[PDB]
Amino acid sequence: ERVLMVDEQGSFAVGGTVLVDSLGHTFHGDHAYVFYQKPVGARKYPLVFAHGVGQFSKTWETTPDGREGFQNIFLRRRFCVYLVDQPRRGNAGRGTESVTISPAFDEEVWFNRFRVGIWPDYFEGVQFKRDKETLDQYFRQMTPTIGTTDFEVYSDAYAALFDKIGPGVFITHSQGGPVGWNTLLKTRNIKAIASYEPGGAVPFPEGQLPEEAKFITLSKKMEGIEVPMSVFMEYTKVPIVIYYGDNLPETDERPELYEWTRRLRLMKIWAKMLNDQGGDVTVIHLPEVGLHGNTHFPMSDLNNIEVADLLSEWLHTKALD
Amino acid sequence: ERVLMVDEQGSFAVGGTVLVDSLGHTFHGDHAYVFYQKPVGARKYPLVFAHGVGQFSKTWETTPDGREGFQNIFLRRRFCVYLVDQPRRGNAGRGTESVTISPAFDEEVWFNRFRVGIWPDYFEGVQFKRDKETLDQYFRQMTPTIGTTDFEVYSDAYAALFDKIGPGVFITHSQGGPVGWNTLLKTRNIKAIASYEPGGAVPFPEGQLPEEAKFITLSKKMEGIEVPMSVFMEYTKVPIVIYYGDNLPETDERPELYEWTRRLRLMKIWAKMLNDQGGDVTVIHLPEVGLHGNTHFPMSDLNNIEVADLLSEWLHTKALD
Ligand SMILES: [Cl-]
Ligand SMILES: [Cl-]
Ligand SMILES: [Cl-]
Ligand SMILES: [Cl-]
Ligand SMILES: [Cl-]
Ligand SMILES: [Cl-]
Repeated sequence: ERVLMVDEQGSFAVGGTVLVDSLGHTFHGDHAYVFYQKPVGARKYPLVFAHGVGQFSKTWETTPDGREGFQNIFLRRRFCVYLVDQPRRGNAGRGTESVTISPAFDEEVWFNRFRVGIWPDYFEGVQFKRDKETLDQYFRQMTPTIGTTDFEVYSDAYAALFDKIGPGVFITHSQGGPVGWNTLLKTRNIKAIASYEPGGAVPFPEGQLPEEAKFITLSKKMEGIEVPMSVFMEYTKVPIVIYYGDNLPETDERPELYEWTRRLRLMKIWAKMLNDQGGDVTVIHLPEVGLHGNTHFPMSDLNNIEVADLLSEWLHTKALD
Repeated sequence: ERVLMVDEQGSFAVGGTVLVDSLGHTFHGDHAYVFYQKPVGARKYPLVFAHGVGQFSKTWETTPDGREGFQNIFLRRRFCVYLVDQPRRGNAGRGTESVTISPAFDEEVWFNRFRVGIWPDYFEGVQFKRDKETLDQYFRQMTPTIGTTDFEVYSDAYAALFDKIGPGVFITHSQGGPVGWNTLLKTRNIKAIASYEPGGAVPFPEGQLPEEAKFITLSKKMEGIEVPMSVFMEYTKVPIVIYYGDNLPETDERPELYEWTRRLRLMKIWAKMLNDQGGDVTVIHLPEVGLHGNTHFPMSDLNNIEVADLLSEWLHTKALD
């Protein structure tokens, strides 16, 4: 019986490039696609949401079991909400590269990687509905990259978006993490960043890469990267919060899950190093603040309203609401 | 200053299949993606919108020049609106086939095909904004098919959607036309079909294919198809309206545009044949009812509100509002 009072809504492509062939003909690609809604009585700073690998805006929309996601929850709380499909993903599938896409039979691997459970079993107490239809939805919210992964291309489009809409808050997920870290260096208009379970390319000062950053992922990439000191200092300039969920394993028997344990450890080190240089980085491991059973997608888990309340609280204390 | 009062909104995947490999592992693909909004005080029958080739739900969203589209207009008029990305398109990019995608330098050809003008010139009086940013948006609302064109796969997902949401009205565009014609044969829940500039696979009774249907398109497909008489009779059972815009050329010097002239002619023949068998098919050529300058996308043209009023009127006379 509640009602979302939408003052404005719409969609647009943002950013991208233009290829030009030998005849002067154009190809417009590599933009992001954005759908936005502005509530009546909107707060000063919009929220911009960025998904991770294999996913799209649906990350933040209806949950796989049919409940409201952050798109609806934050609109109801009077934030302008911008949902994005990054370059080469979903509705932004018009990339600039030639590419071959083939189905991969790794759905059961993703179940584990997302810490829903160890397939075929769900984790005890997991904040995820256990029926077949929910899982059907969960696998069908994946969509392929129509090209190669390129954080420069991705972050360029998000910078173009922040430049367009003005100062806002960037809410990211997983590989959205390093998209976020890159985008910060490209726009004045990011006021703050909240990231859910970031992974990849954590920036440390050259010569100060912590031992805990030197592990190489399953994706064959080193987790931490070295950046010049003046670039590292840019991450001290806005408030940052990072959230990790539950069922982080204690041993490395299954790297698909243990990588998340390593990431929690690493982000705490990263936060400490930035805070020692005057930053404002908070890392929250959800069970330690009373929320148990979260997966890699806390924004769509069964307790996602409680997850949203934590975010609203932080936004409030940073005067971003 | 107007406000859309949204009682419910959300998104889901619908339809699709499941591949199963030799090890019993799954691949869920070929679903459509749907975003829906239900207004306060919604009318009895939802509107379901289906795009054509190379496009996605954006067909019906914000126009390329930044004005409201049918998504907003019909929600404001108190219809539940379901916007769809059909299987293998956009957010529904998780298809079941291996495919190679490469950029094609045919943007200037599409400009002509859509009857905005003869590139580089706009048609005199065309209902399309003539600035660069508008055209940028127009090209970036294209997205590739992640697989092959298959009307069975497409129409199966739309049938699954109509089965899910109950009796509704199907609003289609271009190749959405034959998707519509196919979907009708697969669900009880289509109350009516409105189609903007349909093209392809127009069904006629076996042995009664009109001469005007026998032309082979640039896509190397015959425009009319032969179906059994009992199947042809299915198109008599719901009201159907078909709209064509302006700048239909009189001669065949440019097949990219003349195909639309042939289609207008053909749909009038099709309507006559169905109406003679008890159907209710109306074909409207927009200039002949006082709307001039429409392109192949009348729903997003400068006079799209007037285009919407025509549709609201028809819906009203068929008791579908
Ligand atoms: Cl991942
Ligand atoms: Cl359950
Ligand atoms: Cl594993
Ligand atoms: Cl076409
Ligand atoms: Cl103009
Ligand atoms: Cl031409």
